[PDB]
Amino acid sequence: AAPKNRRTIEVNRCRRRNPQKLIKVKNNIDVCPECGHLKQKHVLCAYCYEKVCKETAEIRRQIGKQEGGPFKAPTIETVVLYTGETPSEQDQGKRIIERDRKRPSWFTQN
Amino acid sequence: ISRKWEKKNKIVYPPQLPGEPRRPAEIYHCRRQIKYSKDKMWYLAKLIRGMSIDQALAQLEFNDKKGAKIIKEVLLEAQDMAVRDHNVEFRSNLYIAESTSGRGQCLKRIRYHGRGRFGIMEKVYCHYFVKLVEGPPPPPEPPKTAVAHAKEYIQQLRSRTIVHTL
Amino acid sequence: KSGTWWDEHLSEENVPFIKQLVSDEDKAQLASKLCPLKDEPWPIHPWEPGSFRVGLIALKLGMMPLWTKDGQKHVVTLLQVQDCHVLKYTSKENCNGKMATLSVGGKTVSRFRKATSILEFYRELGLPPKQ
Amino acid sequence: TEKEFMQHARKAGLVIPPEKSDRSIHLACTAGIFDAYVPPEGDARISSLSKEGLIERTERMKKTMASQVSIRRIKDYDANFKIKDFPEKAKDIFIEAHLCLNNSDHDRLHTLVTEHCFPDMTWDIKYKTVRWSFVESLEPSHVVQVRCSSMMNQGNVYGQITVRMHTRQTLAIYDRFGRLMYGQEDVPKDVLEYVVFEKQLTNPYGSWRMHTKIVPPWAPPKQPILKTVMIPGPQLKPEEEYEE
Amino acid sequence: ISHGRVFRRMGLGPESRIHLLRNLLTGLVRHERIEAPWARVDEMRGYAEKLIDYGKLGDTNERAMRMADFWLTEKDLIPKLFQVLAPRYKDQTGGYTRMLQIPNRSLDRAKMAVIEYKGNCLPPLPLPRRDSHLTLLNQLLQGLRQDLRQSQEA
Amino acid sequence: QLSPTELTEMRNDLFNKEKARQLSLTPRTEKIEVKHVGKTDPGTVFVMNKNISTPYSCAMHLSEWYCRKSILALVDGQPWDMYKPLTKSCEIKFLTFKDCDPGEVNKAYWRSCAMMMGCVIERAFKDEYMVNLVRAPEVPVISGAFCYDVVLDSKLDEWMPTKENLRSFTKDAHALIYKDLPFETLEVEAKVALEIFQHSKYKVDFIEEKASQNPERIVKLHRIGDFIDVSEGPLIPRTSICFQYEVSAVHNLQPTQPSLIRRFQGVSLPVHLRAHFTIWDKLLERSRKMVTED
Amino acid sequence: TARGTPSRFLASVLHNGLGRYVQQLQRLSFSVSRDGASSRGAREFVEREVIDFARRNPGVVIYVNSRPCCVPRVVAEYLNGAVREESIHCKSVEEISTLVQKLADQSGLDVIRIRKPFHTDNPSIQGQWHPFTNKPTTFRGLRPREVQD
Amino acid sequence: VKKGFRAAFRFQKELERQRLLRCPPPPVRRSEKPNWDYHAEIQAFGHRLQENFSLDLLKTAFVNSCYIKSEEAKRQQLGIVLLNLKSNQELSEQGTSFSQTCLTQFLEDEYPDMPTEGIKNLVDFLTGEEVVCHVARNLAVEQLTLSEEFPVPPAVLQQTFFAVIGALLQSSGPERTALFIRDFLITQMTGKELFEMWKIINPMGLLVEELKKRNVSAPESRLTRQSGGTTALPLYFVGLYCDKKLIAEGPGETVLVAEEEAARVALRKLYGFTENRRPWNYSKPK
Ligand SMILES: [Mg+2]
Ligand SMILES: [Mg+2]
Ligand SMILES: [Mg+2]
Ligand SMILES: [Zn+2]
Repeated sequence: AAPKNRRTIEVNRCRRRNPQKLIKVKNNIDVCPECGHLKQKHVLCAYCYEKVCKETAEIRRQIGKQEGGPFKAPTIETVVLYTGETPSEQDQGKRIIERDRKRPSWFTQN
Repeated sequence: ISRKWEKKNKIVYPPQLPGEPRRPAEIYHCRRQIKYSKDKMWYLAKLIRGMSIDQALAQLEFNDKKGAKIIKEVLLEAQDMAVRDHNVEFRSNLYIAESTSGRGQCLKRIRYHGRGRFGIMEKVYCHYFVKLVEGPPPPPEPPKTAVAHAKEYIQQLRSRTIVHTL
Repeated sequence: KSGTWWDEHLSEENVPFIKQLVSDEDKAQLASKLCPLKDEPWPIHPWEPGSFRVGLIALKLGMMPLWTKDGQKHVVTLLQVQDCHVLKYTSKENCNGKMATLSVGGKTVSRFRKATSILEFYRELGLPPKQ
Repeated sequence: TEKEFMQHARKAGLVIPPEKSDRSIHLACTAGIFDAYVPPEGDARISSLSKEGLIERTERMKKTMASQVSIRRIKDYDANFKIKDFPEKAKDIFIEAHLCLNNSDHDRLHTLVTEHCFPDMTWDIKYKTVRWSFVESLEPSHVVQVRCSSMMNQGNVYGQITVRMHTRQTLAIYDRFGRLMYGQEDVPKDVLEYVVFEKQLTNPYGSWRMHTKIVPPWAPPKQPILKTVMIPGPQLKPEEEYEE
Repeated sequence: ISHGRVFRRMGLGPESRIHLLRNLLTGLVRHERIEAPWARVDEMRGYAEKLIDYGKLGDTNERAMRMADFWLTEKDLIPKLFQVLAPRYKDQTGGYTRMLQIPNRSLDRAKMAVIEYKGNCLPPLPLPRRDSHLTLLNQLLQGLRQDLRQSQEA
Repeated sequence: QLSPTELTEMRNDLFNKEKARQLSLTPRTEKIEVKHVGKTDPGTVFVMNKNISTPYSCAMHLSEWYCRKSILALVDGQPWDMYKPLTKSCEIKFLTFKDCDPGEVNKAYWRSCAMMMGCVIERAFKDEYMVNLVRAPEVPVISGAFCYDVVLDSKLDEWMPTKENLRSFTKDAHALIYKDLPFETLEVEAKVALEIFQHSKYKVDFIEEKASQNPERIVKLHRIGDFIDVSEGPLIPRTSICFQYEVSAVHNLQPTQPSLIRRFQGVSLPVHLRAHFTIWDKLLERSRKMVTED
Repeated sequence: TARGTPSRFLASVLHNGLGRYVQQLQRLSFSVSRDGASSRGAREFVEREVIDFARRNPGVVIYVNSRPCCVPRVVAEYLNGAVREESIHCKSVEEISTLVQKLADQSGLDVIRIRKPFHTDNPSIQGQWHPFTNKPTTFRGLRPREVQD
Repeated sequence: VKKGFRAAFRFQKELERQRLLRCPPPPVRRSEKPNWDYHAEIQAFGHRLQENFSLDLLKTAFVNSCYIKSEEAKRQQLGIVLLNLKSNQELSEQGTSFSQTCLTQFLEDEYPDMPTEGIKNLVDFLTGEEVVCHVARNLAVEQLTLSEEFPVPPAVLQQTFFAVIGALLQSSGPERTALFIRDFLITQMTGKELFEMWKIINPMGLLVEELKKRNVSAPESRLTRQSGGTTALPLYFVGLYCDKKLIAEGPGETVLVAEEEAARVALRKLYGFTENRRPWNYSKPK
C-alpha cells in the first residue's frame, strides 16, 4: 500500500506535537542527602553507587592476587582491612584483605 | 551557512538611566553539527522550553535519550558563560527562553536494497540553540475560567452591529 | 509539586503503629453497626406485590459440586458476602427514575488508596471505604 | 554517494613563523621593564607631605647614578628633549589614552599606548561600556626613574621613564546590557598609580607611549564590586574523597 | 492470554533460560554482589533464596549436593556454599538477598539492578533510609501514640 | 484612640524607618567571604555583601534545590533566618525538614505557624471588639499542636466558637498561604521595639523580658505584610511552606475571674512533609485536646 | 480581492466641508531631469503648466528639484500624514495635468475598499428599533399566564 | 551569474523596503527632511485655512519656550548675534481666554437649558488635551511648530494651537476668528453624546436636583418591559414617572443599570442634548 496523497505539515504537527508523543515531566527527582547530587526516589544515587563500585573493584583486585588463579575460592569468611587497623575479636579464622588506604567514612566497620 | 546565533552575544546596549528598570541578561548559546535527528532533538528542546535552568538539568539528567546528555553539556557551559562573561550574579536564576533545533549539513550515502536497487540514506546532523534570560521563569498561563468565557461571550454580543445597512 | 504516599515520611517506629492504628478503627466501625434495629431504624413495611428489595455485593470464592436427592451433580459457585453495607438512599423524586436507588458497598479496603472526596464521604458515614 | 565533509584542518603552532626566512618580526615595545622599580613603603604618607615629596624626587634622581646616565642616551637620539616637560606631557598622553576607551577609538589608542599595554586595557572591556573622566589633579607628576635598554639587544634601543601620578578619577563601567557593574559615575576617588612610558629610540618615527602600571604590594585594596561571587571548591569524582 | 504466569520468557528457550540464570547465580555466589538487567535479577532472585535452603540441608544430602552441583558451574563454589553461605544464614529463615535498582546503563538504557547476599564483606550499598523519627511529621505521630498508650492504661 | 485599621499604619512606618536606617549605617559595599560547610559541595566560598546578602542569596548561587529545601540556616552553630542579612564573614550551613536531627527546624516551623494563626485572629473579629494578643507559648513539637494565647473583649466572656467559626479561620489561614508573603526579620533595640508596641499592654511586658536576658538588649521583630509581631528564634522563609493548616479548638485558661485568656490550638504541616488525609484527621483529634507547656 | 486587502469606513479629515472646505493636499515635490527623455513631459509641465497651477491652489507648496534621474516622480503629502508617491515617467502634458489635479482633490486617505458608500453619525431620529417598539403594554404589565395576588 | 542591471537594481529597492519593515527608522521632523522651506510652508498655512494671517504674528505663534532655551544652549557650547525672538505664551493666553469665552457664547445660546457646570466640561472637552491635538495634527500645526523634542508633546502642542488663534485674533478680529472656532472645535462633538463628553457620577442623584428647581415631584422608578429576568442575558426597561407621567424610559442588563441609564435619558431631554436635536447651524451668518 502506498500513500494516495502527501500529508501536509499542518497534519504532521498535530501528530508529532501531540501530548502523547511529547516527553512526560518526571516528579520523582530529589537531591541525595549524602552528596547532594540528583537521584530518583526509587533508584540508588548514581554518584554514591559509583564510589561503591570503585572501592569494590579495588577490593576484588586484592582478592585475585591472594588466590593466584581460578577455582581457588576460600571456604572461610572474608574481612577487608585498611591502614591503621587490626583483626577484631569476631574476625578470627577468616581471610583478611589489607588495603593501603584509609577506611572510607561511609564504609562502617562491622 | 548562517551563524547569527553567535553574533547575538556581541550586541551591547547603551547604559541605562537611573529611572530605568533592571534589564534581565540575555545569553545566546548553541552547538553545531550534532550527530542527531532534528525531529528527535525537538522533543528534548520542547521539554525544557520555559523551565528553570536547574529544573531543566534535572529532566535531562534522568532522560534516556542520547541528545539529553548533549543538551545538558550545552546548558552547563552556557550557565558558566552567563556568570563568567555576561555579568549574571546567580547561576540558578536562569530560565530557558528559546530552545529549538535546526537542520545541519547531512552527508549522503547509499543503502543497498534487493534486486540491485538502492536508496540514498543521509547521515543526519542537527543544531541546538538555547537562550538564557536572568530571572525566575514566568508563571504558567492559568487555564481560562468560566468567568473569562462568560465575559468574552457577552463582550461578543455587545460588539455586534446592524450589518448591510446604515 | 511532587506526589506523595501515606508512609513516605514515616519512620521505622511509626509505620507499624499507623498500620495498627487504622486497623483498630476499621474493626470498631464495623462492630458498631451490628445493631441496626436499636439505632433508630427506618420503618419496616410489610411485603407487597410489585416491590423490589435491595441486593448484596458478594465475592466469588470458587466452585464446589453439589448433589441432590435426585442423584444429579449440580455445580454451584461460592459467593462470600463480606463487609456489605448500605451507603446512601436516593428517593424516587431525586432519582429522576421510576424506582428509588439505593447504594451498597462491599469488601472493605484501605483508606490510604482512595481520593479525598470518597474518604470524606465515609468519614461522616462512619464506615471503612468499599471497593 | 561517496561525497564527504571537507574536514582536513590540523592544528599548527603560531609561536614561531616559518624558519629559514629572511624576514623577521619587528617589535616596537619590550615585554617587561628592564629593571623593576619597587616604590618605597609609606609613599602614601609622603603624598600628603608634598614638601618632603619634592625634595625626595630631586634627590633620588641625583643619588641614582644609573638613572642620570640613561638620560644622556635619550638626548643622543633626540637633542630636543627635556625632563621638565615630560611630567606635564605625560598627563596629556595619560588623559588622552583613557578617553579612547569610552568611544572605542582603537585607531588612535595605538599611538598613545604600546603593543604590550593594549591587550590589558581593551580585552576586558571588549563588550562593555566604560565612562571614565578626569575630574581634578592633586599633585604634579615627577620623573621617578629613567632607564634605557642595553645597546643593540635586537638592533634597537628602548628607553623607559617612570612617572608617578596622584589624581582623582571617576570610573563607571556598565555591562553588556547597560546595567551598572563597577564604580560610581558621580563620586570620584583618589588614585595613586605609577605610570611607565616607553619609546623606541632607534626608530625615527617612535614616540613615548604608555607601557604598564606599577602595582605595589602595599597598595590599598580596590573598590569592591556590586554583585556577589561564588567560588566553587575542587570538583571531586566519586573515587576521590574530599581533602581540605 | 498470560494469567498466572510467574516465569518470564528469556534467552533462546526454556533450556537457555536456566543456563542464563545459572550463570548469574554462579557469579552471585563467587562475588556476593553483581549488577545485571532488572528483569534477569528479579527472576534469578527466587533461585538465590532457595539455593540457601538446599545449603542448610547439609553437604551430606545427596539431593542437596546435586542441586549445588547443577546450579554452580564453578566447582570451587560448592564448598563455599555449604561452609560459608549456609552457616551465615543459619538463624534466618528467608530473605537472604536484597535487590535494589541502579541507574540504567549507557549502552542501551536498560533497566538495571544490583543483587547481593546479606552480610557480605563488600562495602555497604547506599541503601534507602526512611525519614528519621526526629522529623516534624514523626514527632506529631509520636505524641499521639504516647497519649493513646496513656489513655489505654487508664 | 487610634483605630485598628490605622493602628498598623504607623507600625509599618516605624518598621520601614528602622529597616532603612540599618541599611544606611552599613557602608556602600563591604565584602564578606562566606564558606560552605556541609556534606554537599564542600569547600565552596561565597563572596557576599555585608548587611545586604542573605543565606537565601547564597543558596541561589549553588542550586535551586537549596532554595526550595533550606528551611533554616545554621551559621556558626546558631539558627539563622533565610532572609536575614549576614553581618560578618563566617561558615554557613542549611537545614531542612528531612534531616537526621531536625530539632531546630521543627521548632522554627512550629513558632512560624503560631505567628500565622495570630494574624487571622486580628481580622476575623468585629472592629468593636478589642482583640489583644498575649504571646506565643513555646509548646514542644511532640505536644501535637501550636497555640497562641489571645485575650478577647469582656463582651465575649462566655461566647464559644462553633464548628463554622473555626472553619472561617482555616480558610483565612489558607488565604495567607496563597499570598506567599515572605517572613521579614528585623532585630531592633528594646527601646525601639517598645515604641511600635506601646499601645499594646501585653507586648510591652514580653519585650521587657527579652531585654533583660540579652546583654545587647536586642529584640527580634518578624512581620508578614502589614501584620507585625514579636517572636523568639528564627522562622521559616515564606508562608507557602506550610501545606495543611487548621485550627482545632479554643480553650480558656484558668483562673478566668481575674482575666480571660483563650488558647487557640491548631496543627499544621509543610509541603515537604505532606501527610495523607486519613493520617491528618488523626492529628486533628489530638490538637483539639487542650495541651499545656511544661 | 476584498478579503486579501484591508478596508476602512467612509470618513473625512476633521469633518472637512462641514463648516468650511480645506484642501487636504499639502505639498508637491517634482524631481525632473535637465537631460533625459523620461522627463520630456515633466519638463513641459514645469515650463508652462505648474506656474498656472500654483495660481489656482495657494495652499499647496510645490517644490521643483532639477537633478539627474531616470524616473521623474511626483510626491504628494497630505495633512493627515499619508504620503503618496507617483511616477510620471514618460507621460504627456495632458496626462500629467490630469494626474496632478486628481491628487489635489483627494483627501489623503488610503485608496482601499470602503465598506459602506455612506457614513452618518446620527442614523436614527425617531428611535432605533428595539423589540419592544411594536409590542403593546398590558394592564399592570403582567406576563403571559401569570396571576398576581 | 546572469548579466544585467535592471533586475539587480530593482531587487535592492525591495530589500531596503524590507529593512525599513524589520527595523523601522525612528521618526524625525518634516523640517529636517529635504524639500522644506519654512517661509513658504507658513504662507500656505493661511491660504489653506482661507485666513489673512500676519506672517510676523504667525511665525512667533509656533515658537515655544523650550525651543528658545535649547537654541541658546547650542551657541553656548560653540561660543556664539543676540536673539530677540518672542515666545507664544502671550499669544496662547489670548487665544485660550478668547476660545473659552467664545465657546461659552456658542454653548449657552444653543443650549440655554444646560447648567453652567455642564458648559464648563464641554469647553474643557473641546479645548481638552485630546480634542485639540487631534485637530492640531491634521492642520499642519505639528510640522510648523518649532519645539525642542520630537514628536511635539500634547501639552506643548495644545499651547501652540491656541497661539495660532491668538495670532488670528489680532489680524482678523473676533468676528472672523469666531467662525474659526466653530469650523474646527464645534465640529468635534458631532457624533458624541452629552455624558460621553461630560463624565459624571450618580446621574440619578443629579436628576433629583434638577427636578427640584422646576418644582417637579420625585420620580418613581417602575418596570415597563422585562425579558429574561432569570437568565444571564436580561433586559430591563425602567421608566421614570413624575406624577404618574412618563418622562424617560431606559434599557439595561440589570435593574440598577437600566435605572441609571434611564436617569441619563431624562437629563438629556431636560438639557435639550437629545439625539433628536437639530444639527448645528454652520451656514453663513445673516
Ligand atoms: Mg545489505
Ligand atoms: Mg547483487
Ligand atoms: Mg528475547
Ligand atoms: Zn548520592
